[PDB]
Amino acid sequence: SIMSYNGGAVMAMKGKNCVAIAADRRFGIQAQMVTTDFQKIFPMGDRLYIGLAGLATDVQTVAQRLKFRLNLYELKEGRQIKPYTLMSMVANLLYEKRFGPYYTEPVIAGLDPKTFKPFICSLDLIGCPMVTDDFVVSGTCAEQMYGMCESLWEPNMDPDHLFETISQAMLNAVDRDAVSGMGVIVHIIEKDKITTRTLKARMD
Amino acid sequence: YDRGVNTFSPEGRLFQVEYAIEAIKLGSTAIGIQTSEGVCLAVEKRITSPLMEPSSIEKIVEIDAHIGCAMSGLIADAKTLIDKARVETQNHWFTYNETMTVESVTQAVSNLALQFGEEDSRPFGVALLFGGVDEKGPQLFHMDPSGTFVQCDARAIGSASEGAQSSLQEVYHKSMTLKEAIKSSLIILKQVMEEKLNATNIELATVQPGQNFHMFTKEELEEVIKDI
Amino acid sequence: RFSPYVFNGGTILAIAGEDFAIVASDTRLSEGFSIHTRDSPKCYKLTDKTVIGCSGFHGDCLTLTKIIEARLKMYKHSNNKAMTTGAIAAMLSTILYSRRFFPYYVYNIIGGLDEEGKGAVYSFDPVGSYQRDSFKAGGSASAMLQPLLDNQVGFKNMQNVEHVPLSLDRAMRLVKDVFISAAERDVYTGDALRICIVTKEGIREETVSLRKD
Amino acid sequence: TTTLAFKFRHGVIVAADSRATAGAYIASQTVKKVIEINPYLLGTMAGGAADCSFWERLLARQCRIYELRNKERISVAAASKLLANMVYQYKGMGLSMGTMICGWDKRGPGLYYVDSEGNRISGATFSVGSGSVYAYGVMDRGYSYDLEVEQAYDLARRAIYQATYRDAYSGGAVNLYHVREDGWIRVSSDNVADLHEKYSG
Amino acid sequence: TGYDLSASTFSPDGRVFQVEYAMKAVENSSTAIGIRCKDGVVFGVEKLVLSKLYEEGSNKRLFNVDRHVGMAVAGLLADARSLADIAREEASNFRSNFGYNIPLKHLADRVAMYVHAYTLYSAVRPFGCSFMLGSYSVNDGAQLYMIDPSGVSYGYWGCAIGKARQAAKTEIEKLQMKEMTCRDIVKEVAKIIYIVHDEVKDKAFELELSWVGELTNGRHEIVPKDIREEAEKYAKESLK
Amino acid sequence: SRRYDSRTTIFSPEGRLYQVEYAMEAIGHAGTCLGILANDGVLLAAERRNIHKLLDEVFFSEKIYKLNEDMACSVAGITSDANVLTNELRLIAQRYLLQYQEPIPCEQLVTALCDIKQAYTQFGGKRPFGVSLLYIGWDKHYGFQLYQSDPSGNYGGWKATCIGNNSAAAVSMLKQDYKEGEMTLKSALALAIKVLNKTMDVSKLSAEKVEIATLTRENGKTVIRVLKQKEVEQLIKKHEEEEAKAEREK
Amino acid sequence: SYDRAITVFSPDGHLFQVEYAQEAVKKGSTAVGVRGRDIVVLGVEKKSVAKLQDERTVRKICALDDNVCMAFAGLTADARIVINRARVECQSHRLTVEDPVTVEYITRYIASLKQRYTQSNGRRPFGISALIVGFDFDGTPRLYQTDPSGTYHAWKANAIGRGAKSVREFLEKNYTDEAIETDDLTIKLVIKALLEVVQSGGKNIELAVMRRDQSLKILNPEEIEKYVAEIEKEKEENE
Amino acid sequence: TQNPMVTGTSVLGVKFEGGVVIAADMLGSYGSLARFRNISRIMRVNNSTMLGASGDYADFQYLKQVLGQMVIDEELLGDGHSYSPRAIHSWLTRAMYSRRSKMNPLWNTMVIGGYADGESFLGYVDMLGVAYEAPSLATGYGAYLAQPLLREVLEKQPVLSQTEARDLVERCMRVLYYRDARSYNRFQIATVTEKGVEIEGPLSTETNWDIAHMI
Amino acid sequence: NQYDNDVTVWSPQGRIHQIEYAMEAVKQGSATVGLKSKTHAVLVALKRAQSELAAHQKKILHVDNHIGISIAGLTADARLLCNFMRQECLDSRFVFDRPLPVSRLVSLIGSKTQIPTQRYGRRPYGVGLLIAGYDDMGPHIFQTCPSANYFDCRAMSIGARSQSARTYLERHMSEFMECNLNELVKHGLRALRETLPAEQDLTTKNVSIGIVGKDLEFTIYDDDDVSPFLEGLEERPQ
Repeated sequence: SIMSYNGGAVMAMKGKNCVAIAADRRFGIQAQMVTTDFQKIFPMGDRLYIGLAGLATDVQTVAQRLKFRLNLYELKEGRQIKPYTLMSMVANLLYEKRFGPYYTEPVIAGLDPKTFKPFICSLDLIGCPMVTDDFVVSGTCAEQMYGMCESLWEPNMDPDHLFETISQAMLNAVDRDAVSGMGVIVHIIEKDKITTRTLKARMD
Repeated sequence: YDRGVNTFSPEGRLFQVEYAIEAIKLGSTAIGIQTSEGVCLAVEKRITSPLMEPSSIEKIVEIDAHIGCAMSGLIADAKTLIDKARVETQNHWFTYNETMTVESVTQAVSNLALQFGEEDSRPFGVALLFGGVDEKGPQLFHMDPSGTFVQCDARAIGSASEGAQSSLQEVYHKSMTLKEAIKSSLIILKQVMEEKLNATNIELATVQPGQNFHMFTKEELEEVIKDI
Repeated sequence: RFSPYVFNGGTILAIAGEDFAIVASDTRLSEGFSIHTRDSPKCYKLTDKTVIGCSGFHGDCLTLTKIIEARLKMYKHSNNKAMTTGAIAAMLSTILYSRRFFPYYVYNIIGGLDEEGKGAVYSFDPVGSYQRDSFKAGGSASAMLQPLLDNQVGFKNMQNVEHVPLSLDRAMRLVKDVFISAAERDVYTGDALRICIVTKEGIREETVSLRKD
Repeated sequence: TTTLAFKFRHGVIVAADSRATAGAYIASQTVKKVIEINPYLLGTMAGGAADCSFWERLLARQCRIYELRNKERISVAAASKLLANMVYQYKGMGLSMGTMICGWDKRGPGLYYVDSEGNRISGATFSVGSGSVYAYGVMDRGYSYDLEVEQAYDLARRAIYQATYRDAYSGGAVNLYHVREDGWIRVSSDNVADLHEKYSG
Repeated sequence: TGYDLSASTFSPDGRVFQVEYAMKAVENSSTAIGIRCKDGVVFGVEKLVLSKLYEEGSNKRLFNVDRHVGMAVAGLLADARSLADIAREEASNFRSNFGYNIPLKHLADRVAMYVHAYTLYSAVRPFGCSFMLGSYSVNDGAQLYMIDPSGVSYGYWGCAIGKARQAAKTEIEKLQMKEMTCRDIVKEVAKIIYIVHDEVKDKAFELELSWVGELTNGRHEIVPKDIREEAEKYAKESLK
Repeated sequence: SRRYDSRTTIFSPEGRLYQVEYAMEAIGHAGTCLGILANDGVLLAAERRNIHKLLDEVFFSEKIYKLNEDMACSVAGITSDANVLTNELRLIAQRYLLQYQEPIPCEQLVTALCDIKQAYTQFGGKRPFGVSLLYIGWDKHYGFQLYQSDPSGNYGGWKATCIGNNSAAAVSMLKQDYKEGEMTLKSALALAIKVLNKTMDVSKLSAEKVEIATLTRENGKTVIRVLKQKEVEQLIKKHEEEEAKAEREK
Repeated sequence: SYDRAITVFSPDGHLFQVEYAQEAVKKGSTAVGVRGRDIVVLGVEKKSVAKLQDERTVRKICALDDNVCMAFAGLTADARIVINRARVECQSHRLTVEDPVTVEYITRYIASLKQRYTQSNGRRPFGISALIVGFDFDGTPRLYQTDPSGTYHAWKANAIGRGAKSVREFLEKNYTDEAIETDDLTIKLVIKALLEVVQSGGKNIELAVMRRDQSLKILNPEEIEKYVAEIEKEKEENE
Repeated sequence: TQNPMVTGTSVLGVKFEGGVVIAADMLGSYGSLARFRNISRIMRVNNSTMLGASGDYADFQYLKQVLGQMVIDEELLGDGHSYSPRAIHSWLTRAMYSRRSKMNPLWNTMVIGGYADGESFLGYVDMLGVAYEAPSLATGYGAYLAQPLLREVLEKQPVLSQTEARDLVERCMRVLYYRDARSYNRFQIATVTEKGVEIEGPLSTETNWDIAHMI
Repeated sequence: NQYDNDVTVWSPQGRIHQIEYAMEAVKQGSATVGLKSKTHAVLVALKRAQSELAAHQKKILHVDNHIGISIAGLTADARLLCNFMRQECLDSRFVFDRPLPVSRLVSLIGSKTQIPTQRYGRRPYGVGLLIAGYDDMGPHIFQTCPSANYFDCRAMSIGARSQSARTYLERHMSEFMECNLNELVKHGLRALRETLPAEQDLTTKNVSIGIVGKDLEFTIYDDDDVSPFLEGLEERPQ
């Protein structure tokens, strides 16, 4: 499809007091890859990331537009942004192109700015939000990551088992997928610190 | 503000147009003469400094391959009028394969000689002499700020135009020749100027039907001056 | 659905002489497999030395004729003199390109005198080119008439045949013969013939009948 | 339809045919294809009559405006650039136009090639039309830079004769124009059958 | 003195002097009256020849706006022509939007709003016109309205516009207006116009009479006044 | 309609300008700001207008506006007249960053705001932005910078700036106490303490009547330090110890 | 827009505000410029530095192209707008026409913009007067000046700003063709003209040249010091 | 209008000595269903000219409205000048052409008949703007069916009387009732002379069916 | 006198003096005379010059195949209304394919000139139209004014010292109605030779005559078909 033009897969997973988001590394044309260091998870302030999947044009365009509106918001008001506010902003930004639609499925994962409460949600290509408690996925491959996360999720997870669970899920669901592969980047964040690890995925 | 742009007089015409007719008078003089052999034209540059390079000051511009010009007073508004007039004559060539005749040129100018409008911009402060060779032979044409366009046989404008018109009416007739009218013009020029006449004061512009190109004399004008 | 064009047909001829321009055209206006009328002359007298013919779609012919008449009056009422022939040709070319992207479905032939007083036939295309040629036949019966004019006017494809200048009454018998011979085989040609002749003394017209089918 | 142009030591040669058909039917035999823009420019007719004629007339208007504003004659590249910019504003709406621009420059010879697809490029040899490939073949046989004058005349005339001999959509009188440093000069207007008698043996 | 200049400003005592000056502009104009009968409305304008330069049949102030409505203007003529064009345009909109004849109340109210919109702002001046509007309908009868330069529009049986505004209605209101058909009212208006100002300040005048009602079957036109010639054979009997 | 027209953009009957000079005399009766010559960092000083006791002071910023990330600006003049200017300034810098994804090199920012002001100096016939305001910032091409906008549209790149009639003597103290070489921010803060000690009529320099913000380069961040009150208090105690050192000449 | 006539004529045939907006030019800083045969030279006076600040942003001489140079007087903001639009215009000329930009084209644009700007409805005229120096066609040196009216006017040397009559009076005794036309002597003679200024402090002199093939060269105030020293040496040789 | 909903059918008009007679029927069929069997398809314009039309009836109502307003305006000018029928023909041709140039055609087929100043007039206006004059007009299927009878008798006799014209129209309308599927046995005859414009009532036809008794 | 500045201001006596100033500006044009017979309408104007050598400023200009106008006052407004006049003529010549009746054209001229007489921001048009035309009912001689209150007459005369012309028209308006073209035109110049002071005589180059006829197309004349018109005269009664 048009979603399978450049591939892509974004997984986010909510833990106990922390939240984990991971994505793939591959960039390329329909059957021809180009690079393994294409960025799809962007920092939007502290202890809050966003992941973008789909057409790479809309990924970088919406990421720069969202960074534009985000900094305008964070400069009119000195505080940093709550995630529900960001979700509504992304919904408004996508819904402004109701009939000129972007080809993207944004995924927001972040913590509470006051407490340590985690947050996950995902949107469609027109601005349909969806808040859950376990995990949200996006990209070309869906049923793979749904089967893995509905297989592997536990409600109360220390960050180590969270990391290993999202690691095994991403590795197996990417290895079953064809057009999306070539490495995995994982962001596991919490109140105290921010960890970014890259996995030894199959380069096939 | 003592009756701006949009008011008549109790007895007469509009104020601003009358003030434009007054505004022409500070400009430098120019004399064009229609002759059946062809149109000749002359002007004074009024050069102030030796740094003031003579050939950069324009008075005769080139409208068409057979249409000359002369301006007065204000320079840049005249240049704007010249530019758009050139565009409209070129539009005539576009839609007609031919030459917009000189009366139609000046009608195309004086359709907006007075289209001055700030609401619904000011009137222009230049009197223009147009010379050209249409199918009816040579033409010499004189317009004004008010758009009151008329045909003149040998018109003098601007500064000291009273004695210029009088002493021109003394010498002019219908059966003039070319070089006689040229020297008869530059006599009047060195009667109305203040300095000695030399190579850098004046410039001539003559157009003939068989010599439509090159509406200019370049440093044979020195030889023309030394013949008096 | 609604189609914006329809083929009305027609046949217009022009011959450039030494000092004359003959323009003739049938006056049959038809549509499909019917006859609307037997009197609709394609010729129009613009000035004392200019006759225009317009074939093809009829409504565009009427609109174009009236617009050309308006612009003729604009040039006359602006510049105290009538247009030339080539100026009218250039203006018509500008018009036909000014509706390039919604074209007139109209063939056009302008005959007339130049400023030297000689004949000049300016052909056209539906989109707006023109050229000064000696003879043209426009419309449905173009191909039925062009090679015979190549044989007689141009003296082409012949051997030891000298070039005589085309006189008047010889051109008249030529026009009558070519319209009878073309009206024998065409379906869009007949029922009358309106022959317009432009001389140095005015415009002549002439009505010659044909076969009634 | 077959035109060509090539520049060499002594200026530019421009030749063309004069046949302009309509589908399978030939309209005329004497269509003057090389449109005389200026006393120093020559434009051609390459695909479509009205588009080439109109846009070259508009370019001639614009060039005359440029000269009357600057008192200095336009270059060749500037004219090709203005033509490409004016043609580009109706892309996709169905303009067919493949003309050539020839003229003399401050640099000397100038030869550009402007399409309705906008492929404004410089070069030394060009040929446009349906039977242009025939002209490419026999021209790139006979091409050099150090040719003489009558040699170049024979090259262009033989080329257009071979092109009209093979192609069906080409014919009529062979015009032949020659661009010099001062101005262009029409050489001759030669018919096909005269060339067949002369060059058949 | 300081506040009569603009049409937007108010006064220290609270009125717009522009509207007053426009109202007394019409005071110097020609005398124009009107009166209705029980099956029609009759107009009449005292119209004057300049000296000897007119043609007796130019520039008639009795206009004719709709098929059953016409004006009886007095004042500045070109302003009345423009306002008449606006009235023709409004009757055009009503006929085009609803398919039947304009009721005279709505027409007069739209025209009054148009006059009021030209009285409000400072870019424009108030109108220098004051006109009459008559009508007839089979389900409505006769309606006679009246519009000042300000825009106050309501209805009358009779009115007068000109110099002798009081001096006509002194003896207009003593007419038994209900019980008469308009064919009597023709010579009635003739005698009213002929009474005022025979020769005193000017030299000569000339009569026009407009005419709408049931007798015209709903049409509005000038009378054939030469037919039945009802002024002069009674005007010469009205001087004694 | 044409008897309600003010002058607005029309020259004087003696060869000068009207709204520009009157805007400058609108500037002169306002709060006093300044910045200092410092290499590794740059600072701002500001005076509290309306020091009445029943305010809130909950805004953290009354003269500073942290505009992009590595730039702030002081201000002097009509307040919301400048707040509109701060909105447009931030919006211009943010659309620049939208266009290039690289921060704005601050001088084309200054020319952008100056041409916004100039567009109401020539046409438009409206009240000109009668506000002068400062600039601090950092780039990749010159480092730490200072700029001064004016209502005319002229900007000077200064190293020690000037606000109105309350600050002409301040600039005289800046020239008679010119510094070069010492980039130590504490020396510059002591200098600014001395300047506002002389120039302001605040007796013995109450810290509630002042405001100081700095801008340092930290590892890759260029943080803007809108500092708290206690360090101001001990800076004033340091400066009054330096007054005791000044009267060690007795 | 504003429908009013900022341009009204006088009762005796003048423009009240254009000749008078020349006065704002007349009360600005001074700047001269000459052309040599291969090297062109100009510079402004009165930097008026308060000896303890920066001045690299107040530079009154900039460039639009690699061939052309600017100067102005009067107030600086109108110069900033005209320079911004002039950069845009020279680059837009580079877009279609593939030449290096002729000086005459950009001066016609500036003068045309200035006159249609003064003509329009309610826009204050630009109180500047520019100097436009360049050498394009076969390296032929040209320098043009402007006016608030918008009259481009080609000279060979120039003097504007405060007291330009005095400067031109020095230029009177400087209008000899020889004057030996060396690069150092012509530049130092221009320096001597700027030395003939109302104050001539010696350190406020700022000059920039172009040798018709290179780019702009900003000088160093020690070469100018030796120029002033040898000017004083030639003045002593007069005695 | 791209798709005509409610169409009329053929209109017949023919000149005679000092007058033009026009007759069209009174049927408003939608598709094949004769839904509106009492409608008027001829407008009697003011005193000289006269209009009859085909195609979409709603567009005819629209042009009735517009033409009525224009005629009312000129009659309220009071100058004594009216529209010639040829002027109405010109305006209507320009109106239809400007409709179809914007790709929004009026689906009609109109006949203008008038007698003014000694001369008769009978004009035609198509949807596409094709417009001409003729001594006898026939629209829709009438140009296929009743046109050769008109062209037969006018060739057989160049001048006519009022009675012969009316009788010929009656016969042609009878024939159109015989073999048009979109036809109806109710028609009205409208006639102009110098005496004014007259609309006759809803006449009918007299038919024959004696060929049905054969096998 | 401070209310007498703009178009918007009504006077405290109700007479808008800007209209009077435009009228007096019309009164400073050249003399012109228009008059009709039953079958032919003739308008004759007078030319003037700035000096001897220059040509004479023309007044009678062409409009349409049966319409021609005279003029007095300003020339910019003259050519402006001329362009509007030709445009409105060829509009109906396009649409209705008929020549225009004269009354609706002059009503459109009045409705055009209404707008510059009511809003703020335009002056009244200094204009001196004498309009001759042919509808179905014969010749028409209309005149305009800057107040747009157009008149119909049988013989008018506007411009400088045109009142003696009006006295002549009074004492010959009975004689006008019967005659053919030639003595009609010489009555017109037997008005124009009284629009001049008595110590000089009307020559060729300063007069212009335009005839429109019921079968005759509108045609302007200058000196050469006017040399026939200038003979057939006697001297003034000295």
